Amino acid sequence: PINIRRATINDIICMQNANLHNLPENYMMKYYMYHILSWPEASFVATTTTLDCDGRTIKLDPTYLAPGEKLVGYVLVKMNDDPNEPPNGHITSLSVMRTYRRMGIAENLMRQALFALREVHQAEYVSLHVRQSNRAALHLYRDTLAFEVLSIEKSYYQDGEDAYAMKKVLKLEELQISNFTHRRLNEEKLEDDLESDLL
Amino acid sequence: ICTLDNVYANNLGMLTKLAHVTVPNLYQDAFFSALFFTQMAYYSEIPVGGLVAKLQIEFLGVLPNYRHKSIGSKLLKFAEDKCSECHQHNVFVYLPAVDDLTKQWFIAHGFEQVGETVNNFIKGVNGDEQDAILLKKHI
Amino acid sequence: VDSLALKGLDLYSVGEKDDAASYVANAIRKIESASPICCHVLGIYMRNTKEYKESIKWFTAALNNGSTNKQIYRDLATLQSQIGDFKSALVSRKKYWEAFLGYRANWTSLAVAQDVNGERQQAINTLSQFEKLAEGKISDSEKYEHSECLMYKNDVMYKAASDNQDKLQNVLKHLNDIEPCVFDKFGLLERKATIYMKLGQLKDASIVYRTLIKRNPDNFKYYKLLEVSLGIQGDNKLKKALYGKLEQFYPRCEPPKFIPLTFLQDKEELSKKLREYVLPQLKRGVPATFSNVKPLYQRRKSKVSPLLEKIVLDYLSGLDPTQDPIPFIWTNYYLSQHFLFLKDFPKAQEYIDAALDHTPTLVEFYILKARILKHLGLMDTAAGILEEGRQLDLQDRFINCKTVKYFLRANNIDKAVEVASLFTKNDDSVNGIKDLHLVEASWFIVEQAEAYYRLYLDRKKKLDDLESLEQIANDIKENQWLVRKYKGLALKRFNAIPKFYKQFEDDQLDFHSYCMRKGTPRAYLEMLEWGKALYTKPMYVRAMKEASKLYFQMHDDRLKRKEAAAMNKRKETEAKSVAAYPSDQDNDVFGEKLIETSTPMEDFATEFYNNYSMQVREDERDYILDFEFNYRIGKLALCFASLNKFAKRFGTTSGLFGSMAIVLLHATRNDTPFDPILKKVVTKSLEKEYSENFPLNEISNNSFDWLNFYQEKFGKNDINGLLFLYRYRDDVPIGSSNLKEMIISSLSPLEPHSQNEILQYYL
Ligand SMILES: CC(=O)SCCNC(=O)CCNC(=O)[C@H](O)C(C)(C)COP(=O)(O)OP(=O)(O)OC[C@H]1O[C@@H](n2cnc3c(N)ncnc32)[C@H](O)[C@@H]1OP(=O)(O)O
Ligand SMILES: O=P(O)(O)O[C@H]1[C@H](OP(=O)(O)O)[C@@H](OP(=O)(O)O)[C@H](OP(=O)(O)O)[C@@H](OP(=O)(O)O)[C@@H]1OP(=O)(O)O
Ligand SMILES: [Cl-]
Ligand SMILES: [Cl-]
Ligand SMILES: [Cl-]
Ligand SMILES: [Cl-]
Ligand SMILES: [Cl-]
Ligand SMILES: [Cl-]
Ligand SMILES: [Cl-]
Ligand SMILES: [Cl-]
Ligand SMILES: [Cl-]
Ligand SMILES: [Cl-]
Ligand SMILES: [Cl-]
Ligand SMILES: [Cl-]
Ligand SMILES: [Cl-]
Ligand SMILES: [Cl-]
Ligand SMILES: [Cl-]
Ligand SMILES: [Cl-]
Ligand SMILES: [Cl-]
Repeated sequence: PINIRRATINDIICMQNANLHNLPENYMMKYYMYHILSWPEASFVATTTTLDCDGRTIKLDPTYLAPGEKLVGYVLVKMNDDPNEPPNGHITSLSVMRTYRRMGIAENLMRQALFALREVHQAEYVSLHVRQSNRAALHLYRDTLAFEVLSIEKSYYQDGEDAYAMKKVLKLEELQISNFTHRRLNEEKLEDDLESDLL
Repeated sequence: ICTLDNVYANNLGMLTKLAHVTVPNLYQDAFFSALFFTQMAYYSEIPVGGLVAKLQIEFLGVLPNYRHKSIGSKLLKFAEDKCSECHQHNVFVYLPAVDDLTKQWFIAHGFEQVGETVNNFIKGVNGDEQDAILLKKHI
Repeated sequence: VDSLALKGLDLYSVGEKDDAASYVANAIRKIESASPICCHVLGIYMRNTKEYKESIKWFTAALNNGSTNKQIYRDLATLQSQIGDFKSALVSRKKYWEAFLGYRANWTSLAVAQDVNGERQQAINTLSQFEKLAEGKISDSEKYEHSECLMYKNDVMYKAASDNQDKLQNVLKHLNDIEPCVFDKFGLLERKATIYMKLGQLKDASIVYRTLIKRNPDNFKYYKLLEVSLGIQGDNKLKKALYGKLEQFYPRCEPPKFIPLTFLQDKEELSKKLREYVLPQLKRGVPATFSNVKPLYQRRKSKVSPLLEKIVLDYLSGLDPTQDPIPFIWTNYYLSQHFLFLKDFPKAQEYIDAALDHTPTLVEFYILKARILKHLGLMDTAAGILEEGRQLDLQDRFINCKTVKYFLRANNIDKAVEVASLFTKNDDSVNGIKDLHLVEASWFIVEQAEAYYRLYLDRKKKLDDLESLEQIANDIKENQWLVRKYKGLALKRFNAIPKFYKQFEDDQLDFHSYCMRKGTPRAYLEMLEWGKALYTKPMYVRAMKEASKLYFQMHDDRLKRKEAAAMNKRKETEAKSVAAYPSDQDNDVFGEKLIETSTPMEDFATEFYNNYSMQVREDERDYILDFEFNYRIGKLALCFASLNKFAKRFGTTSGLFGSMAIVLLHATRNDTPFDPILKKVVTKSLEKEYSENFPLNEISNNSFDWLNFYQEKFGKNDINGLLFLYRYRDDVPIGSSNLKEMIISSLSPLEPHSQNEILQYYL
């Protein structure tokens, strides 16, 4: 299966590799350190798992965070550093593997990031940029993540492509993860209440 | 379901694959290595049909396991509108003489015959002669 | 003398590193006792050239010669923490802390210094003292830093409470007092549930583990941790009801649908959930369906391999490749991987072929077909299948890298380099080799270095087998160079990896001050642990282990002695395509000086091994590499040590153990070139714990056949153990011709890919 947890410094080496195999903007290891040591509760990663039912050691693969653990995706989040406004977050980079589409990994990683951005850092909103050509990205941020498109930012990337400056106001009540655990409504919305026994 | 976008000479190999898959001997490899009217049919991220035109239907193919779901003809309508919007009323296509099944049902759209076999219109991949048939429509 | 010093600094800052160091090296000969503003300048220079140990002395001398700048204490604290001298860094923190009491960062710095010095109590007192001084004066900007320093104070107290329930109660009180000011709710909740478990209040811990799951139901950790809090850790009949009741709160999350597959033992019911987890996926055609269920194929294959085979096969049996094409092609894609994992290659090709000829438009089908071909031994075919897949979309950066990998694995370094150059930032260059080194692309340089080592061994045999009987001579001069050229690049690319990971160790320099001002001491302590493991990461040890083959050989060949230049245009122009670093920084473009070294063992030690050995732990220490290294440097008393430590763990039944002992036991002879003192010690040690394992007395008997002993003691099947002996056939002759043939006859159970490489390279 795929596990989703917070990111640590022991994840950034494999994160760089994931970015070098997927995204066009590449960063030095010093830049990942500046992210995970400035905002150590914001970034999230998606990995594989090998739960015990023998054992094994780690494979000498650039994708192995631990024995039986393979990085498939990540989200690199940060607050705004540049110098005069309310607190606001920023998705620096997001990558999910091609073969791990159609599982909600991108959506699950972003929701944790948006919730952590509001709870930990009290961010009013979070901004990002999307390549206009990437239609699958526009459907993710805008249509499912309730982001809103603002400007067009013609020729924003170094290659010459026009970005999609998007922003989303953050309210802890709406960002609650327990809000998007069901799909087909109507039906009974059964959820945990943290009081009754499970046995 | 069954959407259509452009080629964009980044995924030209997509098109070249669908032309080299369905009826490929004739389909030269220097053909698509020039282009950069192109249009491809998508079936939920799955490229399924292709279309290359000249101004004429130079190629129209669809994957055999996704045919008859109205999909090839959708590419046909894209070619008609293209003609209608280039101030001309002549859409034509050259077909092999042995290709009868991609005729009777394929000529369901007004596409009348110009008159018998042409002989050796084009050489395929091997290099032998290939009898051809010309049918055409009007906008 | 202060003029010769600052010039180098000003000189260094522009870019002329050459005379920058040349100037400074006279300014220190001059004095032998300088001005403080001169010691400050050179301390700033040694820091920039990463000479930390010397920078500290020029910064310590700056103050010793009378300085007023109290920032030298912070500059000394950052530098001293970098070299691990935290005993001396605490002194610097105390001094800078006293100098600027108004800044909270200097309190956190002093505390962190005390925390790592074992002064856990002084750290808590330090943070508490500031807490009490700043009561009711924490502004909104300072609320994050305040939240971190409280969670950090709870971290120290919790590690100092150990398992004392009397104290574990007080750390629990502090955590609930600071909670309103703590914004790391995940970490606070994670901490609280650990105390409740250490406090035995498992009912209270179960409530936190349930709250954590609600905050992230996609986290497998909290689910199984909750089981231990409930005690149902070994009750599949109560675990089935647990996750069934969690399957309703979180019906999209996989932990409730997957964890049952790790303990259910009733075929009928286990097969029900197996059907509920992989069939909806094949319905949606999710390509990772098998990759999500593959862990079961490894931990409990025997009870999950055949029941999934029936479920998926029957599912596909009622599928229409017209009608239901998406689930049809993605169920063949699953079944192809299902049989490939079972090494049923005929069926593995059987189910990928259909999906391909049915839908030859999804690049996933190409990777899997190319993956089966590489298992069959057709590297050049598999690489071709992948270049077809990348032709479908030249923008896919993922298929390019997978394609670049397959071309490097087939030794097609020329196709590989230029497929990769489509996504690199070349600019005023030719290809993307210099760009791949800039972005620290270890995935490429390791795969390319291993390819160069394969190409070196291939052209080496082409040199020997053609030298064995005009142009058939200047053609030898071309291959005589290709072998030296591939060996150098193979070693020059391997040496590019320690350059990356020492940069990762220098990259933590700025964070000794920054993490304090940002108020992230807990994440900073995780960085110190990360820096102490950099030389143990998989990519670093992969380069080290692979590069040892070259260094160890260069020593082993060192044992028995190992119209003129009008072709340099071939070399000078080809040096433009293999360059890795700027010309202003590297002159050994072909690694020519790396392969012609006269101290191969000390080069491997100071470039790979020393930094690894000093950081690796016994748990994950490579003992075979330890043996092979100390054997070539004389330390026999470390060879039996590795063999003993390797023995502690792997049973005396391993064929690798037996080979290591036989090679070492043979070095305890009087005709061997080792120190007779170590020989006597290793002999004693061999008797003390392995007298009941090998006929030690028969090492002097020159007529004892050790191969026959191995055969009867470890079999003729332990491929790795036979290959270890064959490596040391020159030092331990035991019938190389008979050993080679027996290795070849043991290759029958291996797959064709592993057989080919053992025959083509290992022999
Ligand atoms: C030299 C050259 O360039 S020749 C062009 C390539 N040469 C060939 O022979 C093409 C290979 N043949 C094919 O690809 C297919 O058989 C095609 C193109 C005829 C079918 O295309 P499709 O996408 O399946 O058409 P569509 O989506 O509308 O569904 C099929 C319907 O279209 C009709 N149809 C048949 N031929 C054609 C045609 N050329 N064009 C449009 N519609 C057609 C059918 O009657 C069918 O009706 P049905 O749904 O009741 O069964
Ligand atoms: O993790 P998996 O899903 O099981 O597949 C990986 C595979 O990665 P992919 O998912 O992209 O296919 C690797 O790359 P490919 O060879 O498949 O292209 C390959 O790593 P290698 O380079 O060593 O092959 C490796 O091993 P293998 O293909 O022999 O099964 C294999 O499995 P592991 O995770 O067990 O290493
Ligand atoms: Cl930075
Ligand atoms: Cl077992
Ligand atoms: Cl565009
Ligand atoms: Cl995206
Ligand atoms: Cl989405
Ligand atoms: Cl209970
Ligand atoms: Cl009860
Ligand atoms: Cl014909
Ligand atoms: Cl219990
Ligand atoms: Cl194919
Ligand atoms: Cl050699
Ligand atoms: Cl910085
Ligand atoms: Cl080795
Ligand atoms: Cl050797
Ligand atoms: Cl040494
Ligand atoms: Cl240890
Ligand atoms: Cl030796």
